[PDB]
Amino acid sequence: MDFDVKDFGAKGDGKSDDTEAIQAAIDAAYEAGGGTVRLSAGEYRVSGGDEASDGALMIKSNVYMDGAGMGETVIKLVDGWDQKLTGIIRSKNGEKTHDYGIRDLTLDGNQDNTEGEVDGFYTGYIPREDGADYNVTAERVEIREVSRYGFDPHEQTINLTIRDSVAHNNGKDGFVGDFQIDSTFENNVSHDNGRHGFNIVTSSHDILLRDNVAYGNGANGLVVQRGSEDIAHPYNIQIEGGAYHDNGAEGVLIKMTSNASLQGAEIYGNDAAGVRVRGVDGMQLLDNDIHDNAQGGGKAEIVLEDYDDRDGVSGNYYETLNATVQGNRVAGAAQLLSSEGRDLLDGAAGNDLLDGGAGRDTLSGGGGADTFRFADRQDSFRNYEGDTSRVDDIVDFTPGADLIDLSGLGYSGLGDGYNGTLALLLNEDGTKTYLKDRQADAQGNHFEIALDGNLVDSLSATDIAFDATQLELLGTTDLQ
Ligand SMILES: O=C(O)[C@H]1O[C@@H](O[C@H]2[C@H](O)[C@H](O)[C@H](O[C@H]3[C@H](O)[C@H](O)[C@H](O[C@H]4[C@H](O)[C@H](O)[C@H](O[C@H]5[C@H](O)[C@H](O)[C@H](O)O[C@@H]5C(=O)O)O[C@@H]4C(=O)O)O[C@@H]3C(=O)O)O[C@@H]2C(=O)O)[C@@H](O)[C@@H](O)[C@@H]1O
Ligand SMILES: [Ca+2]
Ligand SMILES: [Ca+2]
Ligand SMILES: [Ca+2]
Ligand SMILES: [Ca+2]
Ligand SMILES: [Ca+2]
Ligand SMILES: [Ca+2]
Repeated sequence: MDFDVKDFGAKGDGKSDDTEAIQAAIDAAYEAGGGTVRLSAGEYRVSGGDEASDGALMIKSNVYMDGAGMGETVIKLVDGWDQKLTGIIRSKNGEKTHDYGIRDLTLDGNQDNTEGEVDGFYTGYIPREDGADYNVTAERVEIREVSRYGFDPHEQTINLTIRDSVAHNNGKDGFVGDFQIDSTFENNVSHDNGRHGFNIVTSSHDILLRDNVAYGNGANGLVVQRGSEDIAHPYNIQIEGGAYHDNGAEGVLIKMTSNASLQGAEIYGNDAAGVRVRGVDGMQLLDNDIHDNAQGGGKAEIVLEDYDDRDGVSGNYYETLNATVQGNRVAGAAQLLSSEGRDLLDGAAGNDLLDGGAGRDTLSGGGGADTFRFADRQDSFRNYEGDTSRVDDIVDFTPGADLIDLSGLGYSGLGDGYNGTLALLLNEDGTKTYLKDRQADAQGNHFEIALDGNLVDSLSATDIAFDATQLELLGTTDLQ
């Protein structure tokens, strides 16, 4: 049943400290085995406790707080508070709080008239220990003017849902998902925050980020990252729809993550690249609308690169691996670099740079003048048995516009395929054109590239850069 706050002494007048009265309703709801704590319209002032871990209000299992709506019910920290406050509404440290939530209310951190790191909504059990909160809901909720973190569900929370909510004008990050498991952020807006719109961090996995919007933030619109410590990377991160635009850094940044997906998003107006991918094992970048990024300088709308943490906390080198980039509309250059394993990399209207590294890769440039780089003779080859797998294929090579970059391979030019030349051949059925080194190396391998289509007559020497000098003259991108 319902427990109205005013029936416990809450005023909601903007002056009286209602922390005890509102906490009384929570305790009554928790003691009743569960219930809804209801707040009619008004601004309810609230103060913290002795320590930061006390937060301000402590929500408990099976207790739900329902206000009169965003802007109508406002829970605001008192003027003059000067202590770190981890969660204006929070669950208890060391307790597995479950089946609780908050709806239709505004949390105001009052950073203008307070000092100290303030977080709005804090969940979780115990940092670096096993155990979790679970079944946590936030619906139609505004968190604003907190000095550090607006929505800050923390380690660990399972089945957190935040939908139709807003975080804005917060000191650091509007949304932080810190070791969230099996959780959903849907149809949220995070804007004009000090650093990040959304920040998924600290081993979070199986996260859906659907139709979220982030703009005007001082840093990334959305960042998915390991964080500063040598712990398990996040994985299984599905970013669907929404829009990440006009942010002070990349629109979407993903680093040291496994099996990430970014699909159907509108990404524009950011100061850095629209999408940046740094050492990600399994990356899908499909059907996005990416334009007018790198407003603060920069040469690329999309950046795929490694993450070298050898001098960092983990001491490891993290390659970007198992990448699929298809169907994107990109009004600018895409830098699509991957490594060992099969990669499918499609460029777009821009002058793109493509390199699948080791393994059998399928590359396509799309519109514009694109450079297909082959950095190592073992990145595309046919073996002693003639096994045509491990040979790359370029779908749409356009003679006179695109470029094959062999500048590091040490071949002199086109020829009969021996003595450092490459032979230009056509397969029997007329469907594929091969660049082949007929000279086997010590392991029986032949460097070889397949070009879909018949290009033995249209492809000329100026379409291939065989050394650094030729790459300087013929390079179609400024990304090298
Ligand atoms: O990696 C990056 O790139 C980012 O790193 C960011 O630094 C993060 C850290 O990595 C963590 O995420 C950190 O999480 C904090 C969290 O913000 C809270 O401060 C929390 O505080 C709890 C204490 O750790 C402690 O467990 C405490 O237990 C109490 C208990 O409640 C009770 O009172 C009992 O009687 O006594 C114990 C006690 O030991 O005192 O409860 C606290 C609580 O609030 O629940 O601790 C975690 C933590 O990991 O320590 O937050 C920082 C951060 O600043 O965000 C950051 O640098 C960012 O810029 C980077 O991007
Ligand atoms: Ca808890
Ligand atoms: Ca202040
Ligand atoms: Ca590859
Ligand atoms: Ca292109
Ligand atoms: Ca092209
Ligand atoms: Ca390859």
